[PDB]
Amino acid sequence: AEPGIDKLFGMVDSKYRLTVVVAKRAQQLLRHGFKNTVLEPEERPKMQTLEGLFDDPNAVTWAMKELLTGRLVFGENLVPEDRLQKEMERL
Amino acid sequence: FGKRKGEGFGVDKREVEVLRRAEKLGLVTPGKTPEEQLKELFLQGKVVLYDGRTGEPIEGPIVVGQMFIMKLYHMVEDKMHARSTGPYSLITQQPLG
Amino acid sequence: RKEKKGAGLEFATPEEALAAHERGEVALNAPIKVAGRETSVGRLKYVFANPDEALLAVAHGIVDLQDVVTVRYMGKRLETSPGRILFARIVAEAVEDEKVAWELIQLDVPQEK
Amino acid sequence: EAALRDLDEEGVVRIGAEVKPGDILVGRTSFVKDTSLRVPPGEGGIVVRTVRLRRGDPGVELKPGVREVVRVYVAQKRKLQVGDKLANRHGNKGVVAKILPVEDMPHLPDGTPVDVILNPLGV
Amino acid sequence: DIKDEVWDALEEVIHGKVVLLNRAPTLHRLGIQAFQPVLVEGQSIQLHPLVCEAFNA
Amino acid sequence: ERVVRDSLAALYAEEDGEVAKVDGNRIVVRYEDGRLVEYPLRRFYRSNQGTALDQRPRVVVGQRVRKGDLLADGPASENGFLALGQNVLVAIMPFDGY
Amino acid sequence: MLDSKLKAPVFTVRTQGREYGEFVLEPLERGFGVTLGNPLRRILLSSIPGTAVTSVYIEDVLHEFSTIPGVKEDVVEIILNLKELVVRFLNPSLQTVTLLLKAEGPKEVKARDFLPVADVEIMNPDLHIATLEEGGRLNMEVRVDRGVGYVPAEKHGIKDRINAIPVDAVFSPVRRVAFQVEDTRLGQRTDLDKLTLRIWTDGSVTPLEALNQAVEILREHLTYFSNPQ
Amino acid sequence: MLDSKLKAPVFTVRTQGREYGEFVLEPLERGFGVTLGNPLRRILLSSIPGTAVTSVYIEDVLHEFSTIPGVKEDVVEIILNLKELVVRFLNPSLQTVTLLLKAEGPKEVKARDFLPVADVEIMNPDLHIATLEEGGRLNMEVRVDRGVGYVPAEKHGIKDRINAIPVDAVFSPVRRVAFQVEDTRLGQRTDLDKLTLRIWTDGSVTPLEALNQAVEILREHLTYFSNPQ
RNA sequence: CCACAUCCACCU
Repeated sequence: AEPGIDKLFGMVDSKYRLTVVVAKRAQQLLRHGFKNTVLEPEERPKMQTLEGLFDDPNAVTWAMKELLTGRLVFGENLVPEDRLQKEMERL
Repeated sequence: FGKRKGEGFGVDKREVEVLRRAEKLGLVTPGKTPEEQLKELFLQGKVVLYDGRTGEPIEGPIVVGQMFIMKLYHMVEDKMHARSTGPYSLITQQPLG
Repeated sequence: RKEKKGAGLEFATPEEALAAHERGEVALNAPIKVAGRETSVGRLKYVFANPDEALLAVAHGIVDLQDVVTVRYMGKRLETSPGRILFARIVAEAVEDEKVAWELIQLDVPQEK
Repeated sequence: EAALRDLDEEGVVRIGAEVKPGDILVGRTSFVKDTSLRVPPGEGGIVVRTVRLRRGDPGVELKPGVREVVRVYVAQKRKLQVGDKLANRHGNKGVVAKILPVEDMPHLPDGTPVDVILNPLGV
Repeated sequence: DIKDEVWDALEEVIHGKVVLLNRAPTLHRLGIQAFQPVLVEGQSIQLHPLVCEAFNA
Repeated sequence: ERVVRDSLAALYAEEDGEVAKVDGNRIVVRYEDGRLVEYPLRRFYRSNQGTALDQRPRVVVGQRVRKGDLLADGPASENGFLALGQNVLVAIMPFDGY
Repeated sequence: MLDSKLKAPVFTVRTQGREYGEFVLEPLERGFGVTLGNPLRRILLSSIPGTAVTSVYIEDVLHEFSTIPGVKEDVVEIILNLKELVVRFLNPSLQTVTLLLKAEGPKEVKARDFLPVADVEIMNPDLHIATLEEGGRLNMEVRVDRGVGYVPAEKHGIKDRINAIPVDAVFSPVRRVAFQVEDTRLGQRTDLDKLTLRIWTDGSVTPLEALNQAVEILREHLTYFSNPQ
Repeated sequence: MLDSKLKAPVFTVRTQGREYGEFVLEPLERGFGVTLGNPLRRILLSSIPGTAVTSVYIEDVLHEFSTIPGVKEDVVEIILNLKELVVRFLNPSLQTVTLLLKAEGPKEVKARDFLPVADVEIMNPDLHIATLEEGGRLNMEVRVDRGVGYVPAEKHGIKDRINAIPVDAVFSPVRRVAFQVEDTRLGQRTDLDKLTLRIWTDGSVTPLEALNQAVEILREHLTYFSNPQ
């Protein structure tokens, strides 16, 4: 499978919410680019033939490994949505 | 086995252990020499086989023979109808080529 | 596997019967998987300190995987077959911990579906 | 024009020329625009025969509105592989799953190895 | 025009991607299953034996 | 043999005689009456389903033949016998997982 | 050299011609009969280089599904018969040879009809090739190459002529190998192994040379463990 | 060249102490992974030299299935606990070593409690042999030889004293070995082999040393075909 | 261009 699906299910009330969180994190990682990650310093995905898993081979694994750590928060309404949603599309 | 003995060969040790294991399985009557034990095993249609990858014989006798095997009609069915972009229909735009 | 009992199965009482039945197994008096009263001569002849020793002896063709034998597991002496011990080890290595793997299996019966 | 080498004669590909998918078979020009028969994606073999029927009918009849037609026969030598399926006269269907080398297959006490291995559980 | 670099690029593309395998009669929910593709040489699709019962295949 | 004979796919000698010429595409046979007849062969004929129909010569130049004797093989005949498949050494045992 | 060489196999050979040869290796300590027989058999059946027909050109035909007038056999049958041809190279440096064959008239064209070459021998001159009835001309060239293993016709893709047709190659001189381990008795130890391996080859390579090549390949592969990192 | 020479299979080593070793050979040509795995595994499991406790004699023991007063463990438990004792000789000259054990009083008796011997060493001093409840009379001795493979106690019957009891001998230092060949892939073709080999050893010799000895034995046995007769 | 009709097959 993928690293720690059991604790990923444990830290969320429903699997569908986990899917929404991981996919939204992946979309952010794409459209921002991979700069705003919380796993930059040492713990990063390791590619086989080179270190190609530095930049962008597959972002779902990035989002999952990023959510495995405790630097992420998710909720129904945690931040004023209007400002960030208007800054999401107009930049 | 006459052809086998023509060159001056007896019974392999692997065959000996296979025969004793089959004796424990009741395939061959006990108290008999490997000659007639292997003959009785041949009567069953089973002969000793060697793995080939490891060299050790396959535990227990293996049934082998000649079979008439034929290749069936082989049309595009196996061919991969894998497309990414192709023709679309007129009424609806669902793609069919 | 069990085949046949050909001699006096009485073994619990006589402490001198061990040598007599070992001699009987030396001849064709009793098979290794004999249906004795308490124990078969296979359990008497071979005792293994660790499962590794039992599997190594199997690799040498001395005993088959379908042979009753006494093996000293992590905490107990079990009269089982090297095949069952190997299956238990397979389960114990597939998962990390071995105590949980030991407690979630039943090594006293054939592995039916 | 580089791929025109196989198209030897006037419009028809030469006999005995191997053709891969995407290669020209018959060159037809419409009103000029290139509408030529090519080998469809997939597989192609060896051209063996070509037949041409024109309006100069000896005894042939054609669909009205069609001035001529050309048919090309391409032959290939299919060999047994994983995709194919084999069966016996007793209904034991099967699909080839792996082609093992000669060295690692089960063999008799003699040097002769077995050719095919069948799963007993289907019996 | 196929080249080994093209195959390496294709392997790099599908490192994390998954594909949905389906059997023609989809009787229950397990008739659609996601898998991690592995490039193989041949014409047939290699299927794990343990899912031979989830599909009726 | 009955299947290959009744299905008009092979060639048989209509009368006692001796074969005159044998080629890859025709066979000229002179019968006992002195009449010689040429039998052509559909060397590589595409079938309805896309297979190949072949008549392979099975006689040699100057070979005596009997009435109804085989002359050329059918598409799937070895020697006047229905042969569609192969005879192979089969072992009935389970391999690894293949 | 007694407990480790005399209670260890002496090596005897019993070969007839260059087609069949037994090698007896006696005695072995218990368990080493298979340990030596199996890898040797696998290498002999797997990676013994040899020679096989690579390409065929016919002066008349233009594809492999045609026929030559005056010839009983089809082009496919000619190719199939040519697959069984075994050619022995007398010069180790020689790689590719092109044999020529001219045939006319009512002739049963066998393998002996090929034009002689300086360092090429035909080990099966009696191999049937074709049958010419009358007025039939068979002008052919066969390009034979030295290789290893089995290669499909399209994989190598040898094209010296436009009309040449590639053929499959079976570069294995070894027809088959069968090793058997038997029980032999010594004074100190009653149960010892005697490993006798029988090799049937096609005559291109004598079994002794095939065994030497297999041993050398196995040794050079074992050398690959010498350098760790 | 990456076809055969530049792909001199990388031999990666992963040693977790002196007990566990993984060796990966990659990449290897088709069919050679098994051809290298089987002989090496057989050599490791059969012919690696080592030492084991051949026999034991205790003063008050008359039968092997009796109970010793003053010790809760029976004779069977004592010999089974003695089975896993690993001892290394310091020089090649040693063939047999007799090691005695004096023990009394309510104390745990372990391998370290054995009387020191100058020319032998014990890799597991803390191996708990037995327990004494109250003044247990523990007068024991063990004879240890050097050998190869696994020797059942029945057939060898090595004896020092009249009442001495044979012990099954496990001479092979390696506990077990497991080789897996899995289909790796190169840039252009897939039909290659990756050979992983996992070795678990008692601790007398590191897995690298055992593998080197195995390949050396295989090479020296291969060198036996040089001289024919 | 692939529409529809008819027929023959393959996998459940």
